[PDB]
Amino acid sequence: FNTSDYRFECICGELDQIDRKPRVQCLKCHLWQHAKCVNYDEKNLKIKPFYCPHCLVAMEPVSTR
Ligand SMILES: [Zn+2]
Ligand SMILES: [Zn+2]
Repeated sequence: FNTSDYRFECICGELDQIDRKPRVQCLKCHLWQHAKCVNYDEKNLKIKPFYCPHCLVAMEPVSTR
C-alpha cells in the first residue's frame, strides 16, 4: 500500500554535497536537494529555514473546488 514512497534526492540527479554544490535538507519532507537548485545559498543555510520548491507550492492554495 503506497502512502509515501521514500525516494529523496536533488531534482538534477548529480550529487548532494556542499563541497561541490551546496545542499538544503528539506526538513518538511526529509528531501535532500541543492541550495543552488532551489534558488537558495549555503551562507544563510547556517541561519534561515530551507525547503525544496514543491513544499513552497504545497503550502500555497490549489486551483480547485
Ligand atoms: Zn541539484
Ligand atoms: Zn520538501
